[PDB]
Amino acid sequence: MIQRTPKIQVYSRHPAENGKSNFLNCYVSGFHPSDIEVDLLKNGERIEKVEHSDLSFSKDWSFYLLYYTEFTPTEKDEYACRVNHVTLSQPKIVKWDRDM
Amino acid sequence: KVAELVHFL
Amino acid sequence: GSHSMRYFFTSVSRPGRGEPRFIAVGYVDDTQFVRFDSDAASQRMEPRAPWIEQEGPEYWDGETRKVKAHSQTHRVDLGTLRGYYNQSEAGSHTVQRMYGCDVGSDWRFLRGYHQYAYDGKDYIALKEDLRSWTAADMAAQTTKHKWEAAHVAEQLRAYLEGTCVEWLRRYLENGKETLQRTDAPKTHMTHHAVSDHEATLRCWALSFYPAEITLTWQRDGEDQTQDTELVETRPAGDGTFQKWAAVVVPSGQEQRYTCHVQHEGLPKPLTLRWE
Repeated sequence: MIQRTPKIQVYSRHPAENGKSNFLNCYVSGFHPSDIEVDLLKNGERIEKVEHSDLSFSKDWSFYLLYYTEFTPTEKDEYACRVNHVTLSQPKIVKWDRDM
Repeated sequence: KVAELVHFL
Repeated sequence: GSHSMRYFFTSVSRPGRGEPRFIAVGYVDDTQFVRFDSDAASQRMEPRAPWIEQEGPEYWDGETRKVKAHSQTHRVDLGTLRGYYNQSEAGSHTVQRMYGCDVGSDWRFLRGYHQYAYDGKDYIALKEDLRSWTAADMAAQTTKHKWEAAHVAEQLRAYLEGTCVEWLRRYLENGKETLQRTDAPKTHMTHHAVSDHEATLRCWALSFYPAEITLTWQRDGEDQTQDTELVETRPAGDGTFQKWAAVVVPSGQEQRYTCHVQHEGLPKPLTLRWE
């Protein structure tokens, strides 16, 4: 049966400015089947208040989801996205970088 | 608006 | 320019743990406007755009009743397909359906769609003529013959040309402020040293609508496709989109490189350079 690895993008809604409110996003795309685990991390710890978009898909039938949370970026604080899927042997950790 | 129709595979 | 309405349905079987999961989402171009989730408490089609919120109870009850009928057809469909492919009852399977219509700049019918997938592979699809079917496999032949004999495609052509176009036009009219807008990209460049003799030049396009965009890099006007790292256009979460394109530049050659931005919101395409 068809199994497609999710592409992962960790980014903020607005360009990152320290002490100013924002949104931390994790865009998961190109995956199949639809069961996927997506966590947003703050200094390696899971963020509890995390919302996600309604499950949808592209022309090629592969799924996509946007996971998001309100955040105020700082110089010190580390953010990341931890993803689990059937295609992944181990959970994939993607670090947030202001310029990606 | 969604369709009314209703057909089975 | 051209516009489109699309409905996406996902059904996932759950062996040993209740009824299958069913999600319906409706879009007008790149903006989602409706949702239905079989696991949510409401059991109704819900607004996901501000311009459809005030449609009224007649709209809302009707969309709920129709989307509920879609859930039941797919619930049965999962049983039918498992049979067609001689599969076990303990395995989780996926049925996907997409349908809609494309209109031109003149707002009239241009293209129609109605297609199915089973476990991520094409199952059956209505052809461009809206009269014939494309059955991707041996198992799909039963469905193809069942629908050809019942003249299903005639009823599908009627929805895609009439109701789909009519309602796409009505949503375009009602959501004029957001759907008919063109947010041109806000652009910037970043420079970071890879080594002592190299640097990455990243070209950004932000807060733009619609999603369609072209970001390219040129060295002396000559194509650099093979050397540009390009990310998939991503949603900002506020209804706008983002994209970046980056090239590894030999230090002291920054002036040879130009970033080109093509978008509907720009009357003239932008040419950007690090200087």
